[PDB]
Amino acid sequence: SVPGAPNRVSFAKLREPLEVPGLLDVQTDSFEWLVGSDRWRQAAIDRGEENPVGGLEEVLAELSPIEDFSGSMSLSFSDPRFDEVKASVDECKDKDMTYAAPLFVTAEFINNNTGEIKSQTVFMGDFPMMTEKGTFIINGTERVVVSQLVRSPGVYFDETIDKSTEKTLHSVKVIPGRGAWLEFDVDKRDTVGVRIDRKRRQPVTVLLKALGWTNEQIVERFGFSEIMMGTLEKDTTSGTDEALLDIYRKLRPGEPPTKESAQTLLENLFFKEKRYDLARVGRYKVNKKLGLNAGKPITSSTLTEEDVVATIEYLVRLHEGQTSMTVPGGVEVPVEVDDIDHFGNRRLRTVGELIQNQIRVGLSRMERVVRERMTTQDVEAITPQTLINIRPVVAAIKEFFGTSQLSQFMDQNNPLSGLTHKRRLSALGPGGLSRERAGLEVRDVHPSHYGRMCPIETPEGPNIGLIGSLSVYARVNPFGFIETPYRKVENGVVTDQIDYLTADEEDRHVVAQANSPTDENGRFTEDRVMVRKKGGEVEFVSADQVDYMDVSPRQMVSVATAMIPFLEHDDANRALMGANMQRQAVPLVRSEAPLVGTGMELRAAIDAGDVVVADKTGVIEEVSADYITVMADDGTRQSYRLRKFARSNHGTCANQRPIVDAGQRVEAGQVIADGPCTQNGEMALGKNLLVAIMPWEGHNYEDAIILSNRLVEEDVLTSIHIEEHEIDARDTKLGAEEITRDIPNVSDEVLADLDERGIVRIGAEVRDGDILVGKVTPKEVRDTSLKVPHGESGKVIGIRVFSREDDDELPAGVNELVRVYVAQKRKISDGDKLAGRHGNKGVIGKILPVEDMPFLPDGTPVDIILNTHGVPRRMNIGQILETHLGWVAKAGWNIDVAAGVPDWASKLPEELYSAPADSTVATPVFDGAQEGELAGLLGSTLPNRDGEVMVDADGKSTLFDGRSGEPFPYPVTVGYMYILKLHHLVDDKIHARSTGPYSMITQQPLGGKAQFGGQRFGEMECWAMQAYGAAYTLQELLTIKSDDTVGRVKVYEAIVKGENIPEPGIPESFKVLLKELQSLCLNVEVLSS
Amino acid sequence: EVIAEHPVLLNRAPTLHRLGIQAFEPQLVEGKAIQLHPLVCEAFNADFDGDQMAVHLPLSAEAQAEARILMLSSNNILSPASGKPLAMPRLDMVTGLY
Amino acid sequence: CYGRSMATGKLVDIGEAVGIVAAQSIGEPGTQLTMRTFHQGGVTGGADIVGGLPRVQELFEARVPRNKAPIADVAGRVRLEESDKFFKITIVPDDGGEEVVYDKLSKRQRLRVITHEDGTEGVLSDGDHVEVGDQLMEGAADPHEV
Amino acid sequence: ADVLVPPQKQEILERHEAEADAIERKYQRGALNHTERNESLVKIWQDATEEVGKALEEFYPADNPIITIVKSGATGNLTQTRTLAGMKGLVTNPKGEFIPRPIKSSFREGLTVLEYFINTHGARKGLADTALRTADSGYLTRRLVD
Amino acid sequence: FFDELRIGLATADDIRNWSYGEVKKPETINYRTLKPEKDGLFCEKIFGPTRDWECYCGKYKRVRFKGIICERCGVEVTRAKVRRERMGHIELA
Amino acid sequence: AEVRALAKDIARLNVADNGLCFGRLDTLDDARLYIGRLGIFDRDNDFEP
Amino acid sequence: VDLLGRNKAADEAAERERREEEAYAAGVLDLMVDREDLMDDEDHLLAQDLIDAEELADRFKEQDNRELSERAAADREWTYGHVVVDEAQELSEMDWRL
Amino acid sequence: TGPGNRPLKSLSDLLKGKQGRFRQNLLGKRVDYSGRSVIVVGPQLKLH
Ligand SMILES: [Mg+2]
Ligand SMILES: [Zn+2]
Repeated sequence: SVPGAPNRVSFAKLREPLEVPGLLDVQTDSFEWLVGSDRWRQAAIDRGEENPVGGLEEVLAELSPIEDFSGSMSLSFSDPRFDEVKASVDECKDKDMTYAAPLFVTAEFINNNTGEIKSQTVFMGDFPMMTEKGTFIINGTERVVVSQLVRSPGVYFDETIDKSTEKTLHSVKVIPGRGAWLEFDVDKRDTVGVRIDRKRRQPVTVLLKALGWTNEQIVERFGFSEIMMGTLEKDTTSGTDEALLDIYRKLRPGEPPTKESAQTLLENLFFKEKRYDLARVGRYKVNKKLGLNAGKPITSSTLTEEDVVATIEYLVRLHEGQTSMTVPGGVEVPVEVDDIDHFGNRRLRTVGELIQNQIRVGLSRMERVVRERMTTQDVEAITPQTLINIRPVVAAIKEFFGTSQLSQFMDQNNPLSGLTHKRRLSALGPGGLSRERAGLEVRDVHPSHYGRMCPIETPEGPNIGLIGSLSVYARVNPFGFIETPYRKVENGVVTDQIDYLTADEEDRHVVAQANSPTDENGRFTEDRVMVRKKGGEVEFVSADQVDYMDVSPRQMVSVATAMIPFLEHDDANRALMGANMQRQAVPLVRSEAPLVGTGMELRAAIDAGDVVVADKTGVIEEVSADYITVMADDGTRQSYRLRKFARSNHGTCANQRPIVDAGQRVEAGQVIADGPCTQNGEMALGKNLLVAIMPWEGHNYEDAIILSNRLVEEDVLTSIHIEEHEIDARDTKLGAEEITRDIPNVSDEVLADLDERGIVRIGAEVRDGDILVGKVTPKEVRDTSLKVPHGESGKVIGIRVFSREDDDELPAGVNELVRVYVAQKRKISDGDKLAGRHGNKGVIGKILPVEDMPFLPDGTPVDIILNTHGVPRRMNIGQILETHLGWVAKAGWNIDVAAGVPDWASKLPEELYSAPADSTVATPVFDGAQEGELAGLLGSTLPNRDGEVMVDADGKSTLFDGRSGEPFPYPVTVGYMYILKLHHLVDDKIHARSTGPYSMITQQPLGGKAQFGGQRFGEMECWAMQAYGAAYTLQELLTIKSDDTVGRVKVYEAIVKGENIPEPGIPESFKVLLKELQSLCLNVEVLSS
Repeated sequence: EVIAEHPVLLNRAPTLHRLGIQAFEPQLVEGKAIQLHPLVCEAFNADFDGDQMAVHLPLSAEAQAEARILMLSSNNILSPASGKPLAMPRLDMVTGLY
Repeated sequence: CYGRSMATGKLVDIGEAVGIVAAQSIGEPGTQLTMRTFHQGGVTGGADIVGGLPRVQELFEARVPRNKAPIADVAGRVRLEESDKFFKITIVPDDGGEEVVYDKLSKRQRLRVITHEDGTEGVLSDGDHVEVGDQLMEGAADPHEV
Repeated sequence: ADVLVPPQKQEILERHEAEADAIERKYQRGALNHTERNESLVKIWQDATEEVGKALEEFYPADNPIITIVKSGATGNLTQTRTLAGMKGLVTNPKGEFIPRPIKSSFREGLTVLEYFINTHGARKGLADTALRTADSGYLTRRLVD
Repeated sequence: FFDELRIGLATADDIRNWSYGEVKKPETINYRTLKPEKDGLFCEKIFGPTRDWECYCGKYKRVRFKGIICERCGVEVTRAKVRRERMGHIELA
Repeated sequence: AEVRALAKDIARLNVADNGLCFGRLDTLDDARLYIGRLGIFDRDNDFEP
Repeated sequence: VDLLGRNKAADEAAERERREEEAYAAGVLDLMVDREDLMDDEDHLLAQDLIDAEELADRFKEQDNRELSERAAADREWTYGHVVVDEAQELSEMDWRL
Repeated sequence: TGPGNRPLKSLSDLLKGKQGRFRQNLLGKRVDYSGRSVIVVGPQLKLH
């Protein structure tokens, strides 16, 4: 679909009926719903939704009206309006501003005592806006609000084994959007009890009577089960008033009751909308279950007596072991337990909904203050502006984007990292779950995840299973349930109609696999088909027993997983490792698209938003390293600013380079500038290297990697890293901090680079301890200059200075602020971690000279050597498949079709019959190059410059030993593999300490590389030292090196003075204990024996 | 001059047995990765796929003697649990000899 | 008494902390043993044989076995009776003069098996000869009885 | 070229498939319970996996590098070789039960979509299982050290 | 080095011997310039210099007086923060 | 998984060892159906019960 | 039994035993390596992320598993799923109440 | 109790409480003269 994409021949044999949707639509559509954008309104009104209502409109309608006790005063809100954004994205990121737009709402005040109306526009604050990239710019930084998985409101039934009697017991809980919980259960003694708002358990009949039920009505509705009759006959309460009084006592202990509040307490607690509601999603769920309020649309959001009675009846029927239940007048429904892990129950709070909830809290605070201050002002002159307090709402919005877990720094390590961050599904966070809740259980892969959450992607750290990634084809319901598309199938012929099914909908049908052999019109050729059944059970069924089919084999995978070639040949563990490692590859100075890859790099790169795409068709007018000018055919002129050597949140380079020249004609949507990790508009996370699979002198033992010096000489794996150093000058109790070129008691040479302001000049080389900006402070002055930390160096590439004298919005107390950016080129070196896309990872153990590497018969040295022993035992043989195909891509192929096409090539599309050298190919994850096709292509490779083929049909070549010169006795597998430079460089993992700062809380050495701390000497290390019998070393570690200050300094002086280290003894912490013992009149004495 | 014949203790957490800490003679090397002998990896349960290791410096004469005598890697070839050899050929070495 | 040191291959030296060495040697391979299920709910997994780490925990804590097997207090000849779900075993001591009875042995636990070299004597049965401390029922003997 | 597939892998499977069919047949007549039917299928497919492994071991030449590494004691097992070039075999539900449908495909051939999805379950389960086992190991080790 | 450690029950004479002086004044520190009281819980002459090298009267403030007793205070100003390790006694009627 | 499955099978067989067969049923078609604590099938005869 | 009721005493000793076991389990968890000090090639799940001190302490308790025929017969307050009464005419009214 | 609802400290609590020496911390110390770095295969090195 991309007008100007590079050609990449594909091995796919299936035809896609549906193209991948906007990958980051989950963010943009949600936010457009929040602000009620015109696009969202048009999209929603076309779906069938009548009179769409936005998030802001929803919360404002919920808020209004605001009225007093007498109902004389009223205040209403309407028409939320957004003005133009205050500053551009670039300016927002330059001046540490927030990308926000003013918000205006019309507030109308009504005074029934006179009937006069007063409408007025009220400024509600600067609402932060979402960029087209799906990010929020707060205080100059880029942030992503991750979607949150939460158990949707509804009614949930479960059965658990009693830990006392081992008995199975049934329970149900009603989970509302807001308000008191309501739980029912059957205990180990077959007594039905109810817990209202998590209080003490009491018989359910008490609540039934509290709702106005009489004994006759209870015995009529119930009585099908003897346990309910037993509970009723064994209840010491009779009458609605009696039950209401008992509930009052068990909810509000001690305080006097009254008939006035007896009914009111329950009515407010569960039935009045201003205190309890099911949020229009709990209402829908509770209607679908229990068969209540069927047919007619959702009209009210609150609970009803019918819901409570139906829940009780359902619980009792489930306990009795029944499977079908029918409420009087309702639709018959199944009786079953509810799986809380099923995406039919778990829903997704999108960014818009989280922001809406925070706005709701702020509006509640505003409602409280308005309710307070209407009484304290003259009703004959009050206006909407005097009543309104906008400090709480703006405070709530400002706090959500600050100290909140869901709003997180954007993962700007590379474009794919940010793209996967936006499509992240986080189960934790406010309201998600806590440390005390499910561990092993909630982290499992559930059958309902298919096509909705990727089963492979998950962060390596403590959040395995708790954080997932949205599938490529999935989308969110208005209720927040994740749908996925399927093709209709009728009479055994696959139909072209596509339906977005939710997990609950999907469980009711039979779905066939994407790779179903079908005729031209879609009729299944096989009499039997592989399908997924209701309970996630895979089965083989008749071709006429299928209702739906997967749109594509990529249905179940996400972007990074979809970017792994030959994924089906790799075990799930290594696939997960490769998917996660793709997310942390550092951009290189030169980008290079994979020689062998998937058909996903281009779309992922374009959707990530780090490539500049022409807004509309036009002719390139002027191209520079900084900006691109396009003269559109419509007459308008566009100018795109390019980011050059900009620092990412993680410290990587975000340089953008144009890929067009003046006078070129560009179609709308065409890529005109590449991002950090793209070549011509597609992912270029790594480099294609010539690899030989063999053990080599033990330098690649235990997953170590051997690199050719070419990768250092030609800057193949070189990267640019930018670090930021910040320093502020403030007020004090003794004066203020001053910045100047003058620093006391320092040499003239250490401040040579400093300019008139005392700031290091741009382009200056700075290393460990060099002064960046000189700052002098009151204790006759004291030096407090900023300096380069230990082991850091680079070139000064930028300075940003903010001052209070220039009306810069620095925080209170700060008078000035300076940021200095230092850039460094890092070559590839021993200890840096390299990895492929198949989970094969290792640190560089040796970088051999060019003439030491094994070299091909034509003299070409291999770039990397990988050990043979790593592959077979890890079931990541896909890395081998790639290695072969990567060769066939580097050297073109030509299938001989003289006497007809060969049998192995009968499936290859004709476009794959031949290709030139340095060609790029695409092999989708579950539909691509087959083993036989690849085997034939290996034998169909073109000759080299000299007219001979080096890699034979087996994929192996004879390699000469660069050191001894003799040919290796056996042929070795040689190919081209795409490898990544991961962000785990040894340059920022080496840490050492002889002496340094100490924690004043315990006097022990600090902990951390940035704190110049020491290594942990754990208790198990103490055990290991004890087993050696090394008493002296253990004592030295425990006493001198950690705790003893006097011994510490004594040993330091002894070492620097060249005398044998003294004997530790009589520890201070032992002297304190001895003196405490003496304080208790205990004559503690040390005996010489 | 000062690093010669001065043992250093290499350790890798978690330390599940005494052979998780071993004394070695240092050699100054270019680069910033610690070069570990292939045979002792089994004792450390270490693989060169990103693993890190900590280094401690004995200072006193008694500590240095303990490291040089009790804890030196060449003196701990046999595992204490069963007496079987531990610093013995592995992986590439086994296939090469085979 | 401790004897040859495994690490050095020579006689253990005075002062060596053999206790920590033994503790580490026994604990380090614990991860290879089978363990109780990590699932939060469900039935007790100890009903089926789980004789891995839980068995070691039971042994080192001297706790009574779940499938306790009574041991013979006296050597003699065994006479056995059976019922619907209980056995009634008795030992008549050859040198003794009093019958020693085991009256409440559930049938859900099997009898001991001999597996003689060539006689293939199989399961314990009436008329067999039992020594002191022999297991009468197939299971785990209680350390306190021993 | 050197990841060889035994030619007797297509026959064995179909033979066992017939047996599987028979089991389902007896289940349709009510001669089998669901859990017992799954147990029978699991046993049959375990036998099939063992047969495929034996065939793979027989077929491979002695000098093949893949089998050479395993037979020399360097790395891996014949189980991994079977999973690579034979058949993956049975996989477990998230609740630990075996799925009666085996993964008849091998990573050499490439797994289908549903086979891969069902395989992911135990793959993710192991990540938490390995972390959990260390807790029990450390508990026992600390008791022994004390 | 030592091989054994024993705790006995101290007689009044032993408690007296451990002490450097009586803590007679039930006050911790004054308010004006927060100077500890004489014979108080923080007395200079019993426990030593308040923090380091300063007697109560202040006429001895020089680091050289390692082995000098201030005549009026009687304070034996000494290094090693003796007041953290020197202890007193209280005679009770 | 395999260890627990095998242990469950062994425990089930041990439990069934006592009183394996409850009885027999003669079908009007003159067939025979043996009822007991375990399902035993002839794997060599199409798993006939 | 129902007329007199239970004295509702406090089981201080068992509670203290549970507290001590939980403290020991928490100490065991604290004995493991923390995330900050990990030397592994990549971050991974730790035992402390999945199990709490109370769960680990309970994991090592005896957790008796008596049979139902034993569990119910020893519990005066057990509610049975079904009751069969042979020669039922002989039961007194109080037996029927029970 | 006096100021605030907190009991007055006593000497015996210095011995009983987790403060002091008798009750262990069960946590590792951080030690000087220590370092940490990535490891690579030194095939040329001798065993010591
Ligand atoms: Mg590792
Ligand atoms: Zn004085």
